[PDB]
Amino acid sequence: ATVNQLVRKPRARKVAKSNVPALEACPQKRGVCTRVYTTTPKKPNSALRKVCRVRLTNGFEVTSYIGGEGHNLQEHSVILIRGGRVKDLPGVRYHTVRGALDCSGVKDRKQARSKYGVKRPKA
Amino acid sequence: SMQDPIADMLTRIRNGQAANKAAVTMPSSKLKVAIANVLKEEGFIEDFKVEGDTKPELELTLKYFQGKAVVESIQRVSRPGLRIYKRKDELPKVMAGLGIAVVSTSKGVMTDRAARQAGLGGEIICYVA
Amino acid sequence: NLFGEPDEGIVISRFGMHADVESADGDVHRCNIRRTIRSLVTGDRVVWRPGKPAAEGVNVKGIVEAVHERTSVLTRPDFYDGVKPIAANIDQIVIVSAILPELSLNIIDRYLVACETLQIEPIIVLNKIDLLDDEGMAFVNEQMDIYRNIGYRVLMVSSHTQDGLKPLEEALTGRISIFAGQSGVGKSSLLNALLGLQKEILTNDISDNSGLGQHTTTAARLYHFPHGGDVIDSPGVREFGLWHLEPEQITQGFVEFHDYLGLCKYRDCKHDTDPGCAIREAVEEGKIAETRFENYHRILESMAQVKTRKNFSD
RNA sequence: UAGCUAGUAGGUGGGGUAACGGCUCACCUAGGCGACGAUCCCUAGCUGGUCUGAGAGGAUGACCAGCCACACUGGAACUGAGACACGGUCCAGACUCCUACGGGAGGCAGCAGUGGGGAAUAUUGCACAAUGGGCGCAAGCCUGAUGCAGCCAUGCCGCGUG
RNA sequence: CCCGCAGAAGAAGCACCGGCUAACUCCGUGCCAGCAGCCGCGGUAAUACGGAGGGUGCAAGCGUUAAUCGGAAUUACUGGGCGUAAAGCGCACGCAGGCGGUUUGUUAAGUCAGAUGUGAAAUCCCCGGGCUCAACCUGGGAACUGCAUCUGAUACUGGCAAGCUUGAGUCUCGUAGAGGGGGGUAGAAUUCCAGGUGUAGCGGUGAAAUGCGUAGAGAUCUGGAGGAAUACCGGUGGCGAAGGCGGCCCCCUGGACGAAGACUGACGCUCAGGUGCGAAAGCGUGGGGAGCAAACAGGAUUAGAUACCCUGGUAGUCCACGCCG
RNA sequence: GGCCGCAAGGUUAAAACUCAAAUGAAUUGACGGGGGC
RNA sequence: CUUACCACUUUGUGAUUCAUGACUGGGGUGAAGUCGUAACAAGGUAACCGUAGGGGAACCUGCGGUUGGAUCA
Ligand SMILES: Nc1nc2c(ncn2[C@@H]2O[C@H](COP(=O)(O)OP(=O)(O)NP(=O)(O)O)[C@@H](O)[C@H]2O)c(=O)[nH]1
Ligand SMILES: [Mg+2]
Ligand SMILES: [Mg+2]
Ligand SMILES: [Mg+2]
Ligand SMILES: [Mg+2]
Ligand SMILES: [Mg+2]
Ligand SMILES: [Mg+2]
Ligand SMILES: [Mg+2]
Ligand SMILES: [Mg+2]
Ligand SMILES: [Mg+2]
Ligand SMILES: [Mg+2]
Ligand SMILES: [Mg+2]
Ligand SMILES: [Mg+2]
Ligand SMILES: [Mg+2]
Ligand SMILES: [Mg+2]
Ligand SMILES: [Mg+2]
Ligand SMILES: [Mg+2]
Ligand SMILES: [Mg+2]
Ligand SMILES: [Mg+2]
Ligand SMILES: [Mg+2]
Ligand SMILES: [Mg+2]
Ligand SMILES: [Mg+2]
Ligand SMILES: [Mg+2]
Ligand SMILES: [Mg+2]
Ligand SMILES: [Mg+2]
Ligand SMILES: [Mg+2]
Ligand SMILES: [Mg+2]
Ligand SMILES: [Mg+2]
Ligand SMILES: [Mg+2]
Ligand SMILES: [Mg+2]
Ligand SMILES: [Mg+2]
Ligand SMILES: [Mg+2]
Ligand SMILES: [Mg+2]
Ligand SMILES: [Mg+2]
Ligand SMILES: [Mg+2]
Ligand SMILES: [Mg+2]
Ligand SMILES: [Mg+2]
Ligand SMILES: [Mg+2]
Ligand SMILES: [Mg+2]
Ligand SMILES: [Mg+2]
Ligand SMILES: [Mg+2]
Ligand SMILES: [Mg+2]
Ligand SMILES: [Mg+2]
Ligand SMILES: [Mg+2]
Ligand SMILES: [Mg+2]
Ligand SMILES: [Mg+2]
Ligand SMILES: [Mg+2]
Ligand SMILES: [Zn+2]
Repeated sequence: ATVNQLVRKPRARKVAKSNVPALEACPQKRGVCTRVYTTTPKKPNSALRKVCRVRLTNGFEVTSYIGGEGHNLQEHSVILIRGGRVKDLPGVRYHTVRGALDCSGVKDRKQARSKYGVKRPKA
Repeated sequence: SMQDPIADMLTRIRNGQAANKAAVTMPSSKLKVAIANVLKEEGFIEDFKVEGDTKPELELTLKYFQGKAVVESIQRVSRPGLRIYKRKDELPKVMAGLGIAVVSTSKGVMTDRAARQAGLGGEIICYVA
Repeated sequence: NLFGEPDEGIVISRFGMHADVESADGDVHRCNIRRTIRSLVTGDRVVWRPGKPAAEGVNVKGIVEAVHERTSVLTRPDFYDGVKPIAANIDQIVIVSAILPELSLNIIDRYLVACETLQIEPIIVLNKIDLLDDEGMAFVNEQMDIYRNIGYRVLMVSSHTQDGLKPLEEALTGRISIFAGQSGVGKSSLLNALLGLQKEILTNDISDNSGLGQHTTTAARLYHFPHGGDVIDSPGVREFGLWHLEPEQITQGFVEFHDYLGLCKYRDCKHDTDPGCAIREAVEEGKIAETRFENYHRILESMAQVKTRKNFSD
């Protein structure tokens, strides 16, 4: 309060906690799926979310979401994860880059193809 | 305890204006006399007088042009907890120069206008509007 | 797809978010439930499908899509919750009582009334006869005979010494039997003794302290009988009150009362002190068990106490 | 992370340095530092600046420029105006390589380039034509500095696809 | 860089369209599949999921992720708060520290003014110049808000010296007070013991039961023993820093207030660390133990009563000394 | 972890992880084994 | 050839740190299960604070304290 108090001890700002610690400020990371399982969402939402638990290159193990309808992911799959947050999935703060070196694009996706690694249909 | 008489004088003036008094009375001081002289010169206060010799008291006559207080804002800027000294160029302007800032320069106590017109910087005693 | 073709299955046990389902092949799996399903208890018959069995070298959670219509069901009214079922497709209930935790001619009567309203065949077993002395055994049998005198199958078994189970085993064969009763009566221990399940897997068993026992088993799990049929371990219960049942359904529940319906001069005979109440004099001469009459009256007056709630139970 | 410090803090004298100095030594004094944070621990090259912000501030130090430190790891000196020396010397260690098993050789954190790590970052290019630099009277030689080219939508700016 | 030839000829995608936020309809689906930055959507007409048409934005880019600042006054120096939303230590004393009544003199430390030196270039900004424009390069200027030195200024703060009495404190005379510590003592009342009278119940609850009573209870009278607390006064009352303090008296002792006068002469306020005090419960050792009463025993109620109620009842409650804080 | 305590524990005092709330006052109604007429 | 300084190293050890870890303690989130319903109205024995004891669980009881408690001429 008093300037004398600020002199005796200055104002310490609030450092921000990163909501994607496993990324280490890297835009993406590479990991291997150690387990693929179906989870349930928060009370407003009902579904069988397809998620995978992934052992990362930097030693971290985290659960990642798999967008789009269907996946070819299994055990021992080298996927690439990206930052993000799933509201209804508690403890899931990472997505999987559909189309990144093990996970293929979504089949017959026609709109927002770039968000799922679906090349432009030949037409 | 009383550790700043100047802020005391300022708040006496303020509360007297709020309570719509006609005259206030502080225990006088050379510095208090000089600040009162500035506000009488600037038409902020109608008049001031000092009485007594061993325990002199300063008395101020407050102004009310429309019954509303003539000095509608007054505040101590350089307090004992934190002193404020400004160089001549960066002297402040109260209400964009409509009001008056009292500053003690090496040549005595004068309005920011007189100070910067004399090219002198000093401790900013307070802002009177 | 990430899932196999749908198939019929039984509900071995229910655990909130997800249950245990046995396929016709006899392999049990943890399986989730769709939010459209509202009721799903042990013994239910469901259409489900398992997930593709490749994850961490173990099985992935299956999904249950729908449940078949129950044949029978055992329910119990719950304040703040209405009537809720414990286990469905049941064929027989076995009221398990034990002298040490509590002796309650009142809970047995409430269970009898319930199962009579549910048309399920009951059977009374009294556990831990090992604790009672031989005099005490002769002191418990001459009122356990109250029910066997109206045909009820009454057995006395000691789970710790495995004494006299053998007729219980016989009565249990080839049927679906829910083990019900107060907590601590020995329902889990009795199942361990009868099933003879592998030592590695046994039901939780904690001893009672002071007036009443703990609630160890908090689940309802089906178990395949060795000879034939199935049993179901159920969680212990404190109050089997019957406010959902209509007052007449309680007179019907007491089987020793049909011998006197229409023999009361007042047709709307409450049978307590109304003149000409046939069952009044019937119990005066000892035709009826006094304790049964008093229990009937007190459970009726209990329904008045628990009718305060405005919630519906239909 | 509350005490730390005995060459420690001073003085005299000797030695030593290009130069002052516990820089070093003998003796003497018993000091010195610390809550205005010593010591200890973790982290970190610094600045001009860069981003953001109305401003105060906040974050930061990629490119370019100035300073510093380092050259496989540890140590030491020589030569020299300048070094305790990236492409010098000696020793010790680890590793790699040659071996006649007797012993020897090496250091891309220079430019390309390879493997590896990573989400990720380029050619084993051309010329000393220019500007600098070394040597030389000069001619000239050397220069992966530098000037250019190659690759990449990485960014900014411009234009077209009528 | 200029000229010539041919031919529209070789060259458009990405995201979004529920609100925030510019852009909407059909079909499929039906709490499923799925979406989602936040609120959120989906169960039979879904502008929110997938496809299509239409539209919106940007464009050789467009989106997603990561990261920084901003918005965020959300660390509040500019520019925040603490009765109830987060936040006044339980209270007090007090060292360091922060701050400090009034007059005169001196000093010039802070402060202000001037001058000089310096603050590399680039970068940022302004006026121009050159690449066909721009990016880019470039001339000059401005700026570099800083630092240092010297010369002055003396109002304010600081230092020094001399004062002053208004802040603070001392003295004289009195007042009120459950302020504190120690020791006596009193009167009711509870319980117990002994005895006297005397009968059959007592006791307890909503109702009961347990329990006590024919050895004589309960009731009543007399005597005794012990412990604890002080009806009425009594209060919206007083005292104490807080916790707290209640019969009466004595001994020791703290503070507050009032009138008048004298005395000292800033001796003051606050206070990180530190020290002390500190309800009840609790702990150690040793006493004491009437009443009350966790635990425990019992009787009722109840599914149960492990509770509420009833009959008992231990630690404790009290004293001494420590501890706890 | 330090300090303190005989002990019970006290004091100083985080972080990982998780949510988009948590909260204060007041308004209208509804309800109460809350009152009044 | 010796002496001094001294890098490496060897013991006897101490401190500290990292990785792993037998075996565990509590926590968090989901929640459509189970047993009772603890609190919110006087929540049906007012809640809550400190402390002590007890109990499957929310909780019960003692002691002191608060109103952030209703009703009560
Ligand atoms: N003396 C004795 N104890 C027995 C006998 N049978 C079982 N017990 C003990 O009584 C207890 C009963 O616990 P459990 O079987 O879990 O009780 P439950 O009646 O199944 N119900 P809940 O699970 O709710 O407690 C256990 O300690 C068990 O070992 C017996 O015959 N004699
Ligand atoms: Mg329930
Ligand atoms: Mg059981
Ligand atoms: Mg109700
Ligand atoms: Mg010397
Ligand atoms: Mg010399
Ligand atoms: Mg470093
Ligand atoms: Mg701002
Ligand atoms: Mg820095
Ligand atoms: Mg670099
Ligand atoms: Mg290397
Ligand atoms: Mg030399
Ligand atoms: Mg060097
Ligand atoms: Mg060299
Ligand atoms: Mg090299
Ligand atoms: Mg290289
Ligand atoms: Mg040349
Ligand atoms: Mg060469
Ligand atoms: Mg390009
Ligand atoms: Mg719009
Ligand atoms: Mg809808
Ligand atoms: Mg539709
Ligand atoms: Mg759509
Ligand atoms: Mg479209
Ligand atoms: Mg800010
Ligand atoms: Mg605030
Ligand atoms: Mg609160
Ligand atoms: Mg608060
Ligand atoms: Mg306070
Ligand atoms: Mg002063
Ligand atoms: Mg001072
Ligand atoms: Mg100056
Ligand atoms: Mg410059
Ligand atoms: Mg131009
Ligand atoms: Mg002065
Ligand atoms: Mg005097
Ligand atoms: Mg303190
Ligand atoms: Mg006490
Ligand atoms: Mg004691
Ligand atoms: Mg004792
Ligand atoms: Mg009691
Ligand atoms: Mg009982
Ligand atoms: Mg005493
Ligand atoms: Mg309740
Ligand atoms: Mg209550
Ligand atoms: Mg108890
Ligand atoms: Mg109090
Ligand atoms: Zn009848």
